Amino acid sequence: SIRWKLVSEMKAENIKSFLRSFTKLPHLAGTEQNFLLAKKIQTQWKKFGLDSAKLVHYDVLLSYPNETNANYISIVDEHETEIFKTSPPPDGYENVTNIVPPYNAFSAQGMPEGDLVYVNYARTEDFFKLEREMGINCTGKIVIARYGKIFRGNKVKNAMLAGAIGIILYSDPADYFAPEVQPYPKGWNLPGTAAQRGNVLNLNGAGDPLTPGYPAKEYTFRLDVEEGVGIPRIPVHPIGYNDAEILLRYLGGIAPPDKSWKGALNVSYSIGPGFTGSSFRKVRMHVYNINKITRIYNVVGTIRGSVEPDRYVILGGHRDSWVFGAIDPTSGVAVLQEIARSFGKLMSKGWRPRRTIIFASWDAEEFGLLGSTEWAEENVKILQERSIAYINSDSSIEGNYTLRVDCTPLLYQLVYKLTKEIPSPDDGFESKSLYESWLEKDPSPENKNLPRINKLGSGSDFEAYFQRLGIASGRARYTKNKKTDKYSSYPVYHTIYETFELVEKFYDPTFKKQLSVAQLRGALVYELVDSKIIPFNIQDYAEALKNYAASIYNLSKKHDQQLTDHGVSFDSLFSAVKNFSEAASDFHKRLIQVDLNNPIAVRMMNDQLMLLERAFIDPLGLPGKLFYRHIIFAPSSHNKYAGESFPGIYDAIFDIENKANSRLAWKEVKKHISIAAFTIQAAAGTLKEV
Amino acid sequence: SIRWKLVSEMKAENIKSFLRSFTKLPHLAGTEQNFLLAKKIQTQWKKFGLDSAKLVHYDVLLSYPNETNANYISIVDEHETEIFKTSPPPDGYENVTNIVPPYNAFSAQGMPEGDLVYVNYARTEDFFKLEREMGINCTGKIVIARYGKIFRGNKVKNAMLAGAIGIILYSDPADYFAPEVQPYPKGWNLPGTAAQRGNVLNLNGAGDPLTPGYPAKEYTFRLDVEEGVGIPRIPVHPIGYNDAEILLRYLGGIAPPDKSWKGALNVSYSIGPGFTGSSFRKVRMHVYNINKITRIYNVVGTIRGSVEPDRYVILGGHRDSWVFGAIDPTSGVAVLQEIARSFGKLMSKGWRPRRTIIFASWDAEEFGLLGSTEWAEENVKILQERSIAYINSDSSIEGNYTLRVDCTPLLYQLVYKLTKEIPSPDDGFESKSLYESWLEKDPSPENKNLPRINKLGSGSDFEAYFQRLGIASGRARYTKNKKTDKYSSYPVYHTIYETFELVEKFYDPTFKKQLSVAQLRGALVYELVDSKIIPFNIQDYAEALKNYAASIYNLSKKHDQQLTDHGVSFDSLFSAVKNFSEAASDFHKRLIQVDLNNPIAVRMMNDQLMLLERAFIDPLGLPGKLFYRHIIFAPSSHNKYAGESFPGIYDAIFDIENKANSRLAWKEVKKHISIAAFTIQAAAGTLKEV
Ligand SMILES: *[C@@H]1O[C@H](CO)[C@@H](O[C@@H]2O[C@H](CO)[C@@H](O)[C@H](O)[C@H]2NC(C)=O)[C@H](O)[C@H]1NC(C)=O
Ligand SMILES: *[C@@H]1O[C@H](CO)[C@@H](O[C@@H]2O[C@H](CO)[C@@H](O)[C@H](O)[C@H]2NC(C)=O)[C@H](O)[C@H]1NC(C)=O
Ligand SMILES: N[C@@H](CCP(=O)(O)C[C@@H](CCC(=O)O)C(=O)O)C(=O)O
Ligand SMILES: N[C@@H](CCP(=O)(O)C[C@@H](CCC(=O)O)C(=O)O)C(=O)O
Ligand SMILES: *[C@@H]1O[C@H](CO)[C@@H](O)[C@H](O)[C@H]1NC(C)=O
Ligand SMILES: *[C@@H]1O[C@H](CO)[C@@H](O)[C@H](O)[C@H]1NC(C)=O
Ligand SMILES: *[C@@H]1O[C@H](CO)[C@@H](O)[C@H](O)[C@H]1NC(C)=O
Ligand SMILES: *[C@@H]1O[C@H](CO)[C@@H](O)[C@H](O)[C@H]1NC(C)=O
Ligand SMILES: *[C@@H]1O[C@H](CO)[C@@H](O)[C@H](O)[C@H]1NC(C)=O
Ligand SMILES: *[C@@H]1O[C@H](CO)[C@@H](O)[C@H](O)[C@H]1NC(C)=O
Ligand SMILES: [Ca+2]
Ligand SMILES: [Ca+2]
Ligand SMILES: [Cl-]
Ligand SMILES: [Cl-]
Ligand SMILES: [Zn+2]
Ligand SMILES: [Zn+2]
Ligand SMILES: [Zn+2]
Ligand SMILES: [Zn+2]
Repeated sequence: SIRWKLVSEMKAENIKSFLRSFTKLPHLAGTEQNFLLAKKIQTQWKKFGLDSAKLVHYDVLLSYPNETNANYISIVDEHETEIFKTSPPPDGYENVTNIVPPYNAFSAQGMPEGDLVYVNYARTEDFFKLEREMGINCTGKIVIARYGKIFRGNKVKNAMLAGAIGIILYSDPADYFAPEVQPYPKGWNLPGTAAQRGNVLNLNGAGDPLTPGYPAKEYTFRLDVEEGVGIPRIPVHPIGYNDAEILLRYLGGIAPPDKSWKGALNVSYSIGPGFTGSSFRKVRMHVYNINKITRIYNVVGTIRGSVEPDRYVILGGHRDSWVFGAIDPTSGVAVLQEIARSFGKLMSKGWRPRRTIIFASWDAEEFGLLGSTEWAEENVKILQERSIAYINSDSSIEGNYTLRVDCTPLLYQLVYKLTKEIPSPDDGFESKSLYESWLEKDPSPENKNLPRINKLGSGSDFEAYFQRLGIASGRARYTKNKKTDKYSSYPVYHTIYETFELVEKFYDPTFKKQLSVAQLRGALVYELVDSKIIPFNIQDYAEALKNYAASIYNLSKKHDQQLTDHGVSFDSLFSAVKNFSEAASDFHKRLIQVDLNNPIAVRMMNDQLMLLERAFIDPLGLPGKLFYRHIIFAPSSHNKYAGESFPGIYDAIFDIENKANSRLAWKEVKKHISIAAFTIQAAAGTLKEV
Repeated sequence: SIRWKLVSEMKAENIKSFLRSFTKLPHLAGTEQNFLLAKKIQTQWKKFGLDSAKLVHYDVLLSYPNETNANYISIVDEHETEIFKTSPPPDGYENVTNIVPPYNAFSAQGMPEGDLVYVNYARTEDFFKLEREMGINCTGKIVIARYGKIFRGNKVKNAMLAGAIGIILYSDPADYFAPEVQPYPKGWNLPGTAAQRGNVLNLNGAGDPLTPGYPAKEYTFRLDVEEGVGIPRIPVHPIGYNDAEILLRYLGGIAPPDKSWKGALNVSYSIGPGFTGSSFRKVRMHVYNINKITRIYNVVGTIRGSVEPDRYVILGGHRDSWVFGAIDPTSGVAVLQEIARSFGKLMSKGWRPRRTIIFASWDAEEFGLLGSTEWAEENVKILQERSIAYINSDSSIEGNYTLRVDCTPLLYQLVYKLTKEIPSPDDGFESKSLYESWLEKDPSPENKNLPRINKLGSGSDFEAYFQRLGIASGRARYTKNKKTDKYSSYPVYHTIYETFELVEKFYDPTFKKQLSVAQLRGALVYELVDSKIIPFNIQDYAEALKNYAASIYNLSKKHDQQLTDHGVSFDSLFSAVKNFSEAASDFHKRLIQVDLNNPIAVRMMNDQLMLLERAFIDPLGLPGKLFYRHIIFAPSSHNKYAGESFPGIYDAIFDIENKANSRLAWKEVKKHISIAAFTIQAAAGTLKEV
């Protein structure tokens, strides 16, 4: 088959060669090297035989350290004397000059000074525990939080809400140092001198902070920088664990409340505020990063469909990194090139797809999904009426245990089908499929005989396509074993030590695991773009809605008396879900009857398949979040990396027992139950024959 | 042709018989008689042979007088003694019991007392003149305004902003008494005892006040009534001119400022506050209408398409009236029945349309477009992806001089084409077409060789379809001669005197003018639903955008120094308009080349024609107005009946010289210029081939 030709043409050695070629120098967004990498990708797509390959630019707010006013944290004594201050490229890269020092992009500027408080992971539950159980008031304090568990911008939002005047982020070995592995370069663990870069915005889907809603073109209106969406109002800076140990060692005050607050350093993990047993009197931060409008460049290419050129499947991945980014994103950049090359080989033998493929290399993803979101804002009118699906191509290889897939229920069946026809790259599975190894290693909690597929929140460039525009989206990559590996992300994430050599020595020396991910991403694009009937299954969406309705109802049971007292009922939601299940079953019964030789009959049913995900989009958005529009899924308000189901109801019920005004609070729950019931009923209505 | 069979089957005598049958009794929304009229329309559509005809209900907030606490206005002396108080069915209707007394639906309740001020038509410019030129402060006053010029809800919003505590509305003979015509029943003029009913909400497109965004179903969340959208916060009541003359006669204070403030009554038109020359000391209002959730019923029917059943042309008109409503809306109800009957006659000979026709009889239009807007909110997901156009069928006969058409530029060419093939009903034009008489009587200001077509604002049930959803819309009716007839609406508008006998004796005894309107509305539906290529012209939209851009730029010239000082430029708007004109020309050049025997080629271009109007819809809405989403048109903020072009820019520049903060004000102008330029460029992008 053509799909087998596409998959079998892809080669591990080619992914390895692309990865080495793209990882020799840092390629930070807005810098000359990441522009040169765009032009290189463009040249390659033209050689492969794509119909077009263009650079598409935007001018967006970025953030960088000031070379002549360096950031630091210090400890001062009562006489204002600095007692301590926080502070080469990896082997082989000694001549690389322009590695950006560690910083958190979009931190406020300032020099706050105060007592230090340790706040664990700075999650919502950690600040609840501090205030409600531990007697700690963070107002006016500098807080120190360990990285991990949730997106760092959520930590900063939480510290702002708790009244902190600054937040120090650090990498604790409990979370970034795998047991019995040596630090880089001898092993793949994080050294104590390395800090994790990353932005600390709270954009909620907005894209460029200065141009929410509209693409950042040269004529475009810009908000004043002080009103930029999502920009934090306190300083934020990241440090490695050698420096963190010095800051934590003499913290006094209360003992850590339980073992879940204690990391792995040889310190007490006492909470503060203040020091004991030391010259250590106050902590200071000094953070002076600069925000500036900077040009970014997406590469956008196409293969135009031969039958339905006005229908799109998008394969997009980011190219910008914090330093070399050999895993994030460049492993995905290398995969995207190998998929485009393979589609080019098909074209060289006369094939053309039924629908149009759009290939995209996004810029400034690490600064808030900026390039992919600005392009979605520019092209929203054609994208929302014509797109079948978005397949991401970020990091392919964050661990070497098994596959991880996150996607809409519409795509579950296609994912399972395609993984059965891709050889497993895993040791011990040499005559078995990827589906077989994935099922053995990560069975789904809700059905032991299927592999786990996760919900979509945010974290990568599919966000605007799925959460704002309602385009079916999916992602797949290799990952760690969650039952034995307790570290967050991977140890060297967003450090200088994400090098080609790390990937080849420690993650995937044969490049077979990366190859399996390229084969799956490419095969998904192929089936979505070439199949006469779009390969979605809406009965799988109906089953998912039944599970999500049971989950949100279960989370309401502990408030049963309040539900009765305030007249709150989930009956309309369960009725809408029942009606959707009936409509989805009836739709599939009619779909198998379609006359495949009648092009308008086929197109009308394909439009229903394409527009189903769109029915879940509410133009009014979610509360406070104009740009999260999907009623079934949104990024969690507590952790943008995680997807939450029925987000409007979930947020309305969360911590409701502590709301000041219970009558108002329960009316908000009733509002969002009503919106969810309407939206699912409306979606069911789009499937009806008459 | 089939179109000629549709048009020629329609008969004046049938429109007359329908109108007589629907106008014997009042048919106020939410009352038993208007439900009985729905079931009658349903029975008729089934007899005609429609595929379906269903009642679709919603429970929405309506407003009615309290039978046991009647409304009134009084004049009291300084001893609190009532000196004056404001206060049968038409001939032939003496036994009709349930005529609703005059009131303004959704008025606040209250009994304010104070000095009286005359505020002319209570337009924005009248309140500017009062405050800025005449030295009058309306704070704490009862104001009296004449009806006319603008929607009455705008008068009430303006009086609230000026600080009034109540507003009396009245019909001045200057505006509702045509010269040398006798009052009803001897002629068609307004008697001095009659008052005009009508709602006084400021909904801005929201629909039911309690359920903005979502259809008002039985499970639906409802706002608390005190938070209902658009509900005024002062009492409002309407009176006839015999009563108004008594209230105006002894007003003292300043003389009317110029003749444009003087109506036709034998009173001075002095402004107040206060009385002179009289026992007349203070005015009181007493208004106690009740707001209550009430069931309403739309009738929705279909003829399913034979080729593209998933594409819709909607023909909708309201059925509810204030009293008998023989003009508004029942002349349009009679027309809609005659069009449905004629389509049924086509079906009886074996015809079926290419696309689907949706017929709708809307309820509660007179209470804020409620039935049509709730149905749009219920069906938004299918409507926005599948609708070709909306054709209204409200009043057909508001005067007897010539045609009036209001529609999107997409429909100009079709309107002109069809009017050339409909016989003119006008005396003296017996061998000429309707186009010929319309052109002679109402030439367009921008092209003397075409009839005038107006922009769409609000005022009838097309509003949500066009302004919220971006579905091409049009309306047509017979109207008065504006160059000789200076009265607003028609004299008996919204009174008990809108009777069948009024229409037959004074407006259109032969029913030929009503017939010509039925023929045009039906022919528009037919061509939109049956033509292989949707009959829109996008180069006419390009020309319209050039005119609107020149108009908004011209309105900015008096601020030229401020444009320079604040760095405001219209360059991006003119560049987007140029790019749209090029894209529209290129689209039409490709459209004539389409292979008409290739169904997917045809469908792809029809999708571009259908989705063009949608490209102008911004889900973020206009400032303060979530439900007006069209960037090119919106109802005027000063008069919802009028359409305004580039509404976001217009409102940003309006009265800008009086804004407190000029830097902020000009930044808002720049924002809305940027949004308009983006939106037109995005719309141009939807026409591109690649
Ligand atoms: C699911 O579909 C059913 C059947 O159409 C809807 O049930 C109606 O519910 C209303 C109250 O909302 C009752 O007045 C009707 O009598 C019901 N008809 C039946 C049971 O045949 C139900 O409303 C739909 N669910 C939603 C959320 O729209
Ligand atoms: C209309 O189309 C033109 C041509 O594509 C656009 O012109 C570009 O304008 C930008 C500044 O916005 C310049 O950087 C380019 O050099 C222009 N290219 C030309 C003139 O070939 C113009 O931006 C479009 N208008 C809008 C509103 O998008
Ligand atoms: N592991 C995460 C993050 C991958 P990422 O590319 O590194 C994204 C980047 C920006 C996110 C944002 O601004 O919203 C960040 O998390 O710092 C995932 O896969 O989902
Ligand atoms: N002459 C006007 C009004 C016709 P209408 O049907 O009477 C509408 C009705 C309700 C309007 C509203 O609530 O927005 C009103 O104006 O009071 C027109 O044609 O456009
Ligand atoms: C960088 O810091 C130096 C020293 O404070 C300052 O003079 C300079 O203005 C800064 N650069 C920017 C772009 O703010
Ligand atoms: C938090 O501490 C600050 C100290 O300035 C104080 O204003 C506030 O009342 C305290 N709140 C709680 C819950 O202790
Ligand atoms: C890669 O897999 C090998 C073999 O199972 C294992 O020893 C190594 O730890 C894995 N690497 C990482 C980075 O997990
Ligand atoms: C009508 O007015 C009477 C007299 O004030 C009052 O008792 C009654 O409650 C009113 N009806 C409603 C529905 O408010
Ligand atoms: C309007 O009159 C009221 C009288 O109470 C007063 O509060 C306000 O200052 C006056 N404003 C103007 C512009 O005269
Ligand atoms: C109807 O037309 C006749 C003949 O021109 C005219 O005398 C009469 O005033 C018109 N009626 C109205 C209501 O305008
Ligand atoms: Ca933007
Ligand atoms: Ca509603
Ligand atoms: Cl990915
Ligand atoms: Cl109309
Ligand atoms: Zn990253
Ligand atoms: Zn990434
Ligand atoms: Zn009316
Ligand atoms: Zn009407």
